Amino acid sequence: SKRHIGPYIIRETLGEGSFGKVKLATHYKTQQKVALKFISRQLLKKSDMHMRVEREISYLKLLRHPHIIKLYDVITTPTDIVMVIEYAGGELFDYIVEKKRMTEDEGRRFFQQIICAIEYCHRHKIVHRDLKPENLLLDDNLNVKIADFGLSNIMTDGNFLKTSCGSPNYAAPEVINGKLYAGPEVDVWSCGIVLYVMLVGRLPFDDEFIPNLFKKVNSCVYVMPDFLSPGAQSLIRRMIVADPMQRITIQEIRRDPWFNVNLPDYLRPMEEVQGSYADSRIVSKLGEAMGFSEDYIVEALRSDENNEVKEAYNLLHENQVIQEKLEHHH
Repeated sequence: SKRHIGPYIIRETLGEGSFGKVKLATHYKTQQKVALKFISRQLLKKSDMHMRVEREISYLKLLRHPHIIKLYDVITTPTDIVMVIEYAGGELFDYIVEKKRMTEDEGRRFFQQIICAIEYCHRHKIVHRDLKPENLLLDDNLNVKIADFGLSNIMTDGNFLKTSCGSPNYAAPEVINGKLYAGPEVDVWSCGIVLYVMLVGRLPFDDEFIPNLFKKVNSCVYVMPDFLSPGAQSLIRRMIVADPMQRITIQEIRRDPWFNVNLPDYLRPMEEVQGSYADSRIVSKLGEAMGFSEDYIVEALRSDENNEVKEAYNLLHENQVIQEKLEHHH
């Protein structure tokens, strides 16, 4: 290229994603690192599908949660559409095994970040729900950043060929007898697994004597290390339940006493009003990113109910309130 793209001057290519290179760049005046994901317009056309992408991304344009990697912008060049993705150099599991076994105040800190992240999805019907070690990133403040941008282990390892369960590059489509892989209760199962791993250091379902030997997944998990508190066991026991239907939901996880201990304010539950979709501060913004038009937006927001717009309003509003609780606070 020209070495530049928008405010971002290229700096190094970190790995290769199917549709193009993933490059590291820094805002030209600010120095802010950022990850530039390249999508070839050529290759887009070739696959008889560009519409689902073009929109899947203008959609992401408006998710701004503290524990989900942000899409700051989409920049189209004559040859590529490049997604400007938030930068994060660490991987949660790497930290797990270095710390080996964490304290409860630590496991819980991380766990709250993850549970709140996927609740924000479930609530805005997003599918940013792939939760494998590669998707669980960490920034310099040890904050979890869930990443589902088909980035493999590029930002952590440089390894763009890492793949795991649930992906076509990993295994055949039929292996996953699940179109229900989009069930909210799958995210609770995975989250239960991560919690155990963070708190215990090893994985569950292990033969009790032989080290790292997978045994079986019983209907539920009875015995766990005694160093795990009763609050921690009870919660895990309620997440790693075989039958999806007997599994706890994130609504309940969020009312749980254990889970709530030390919950940072910007993460507290919000049982929102709603009303007045009459804020021009966000009305103007609903344009810039979602695209669309003012009056169209202004119109949509008089209706006597839920378009895709009387909720992208509420999404931008939720993002605002939790950005205020983050900074106008200690």
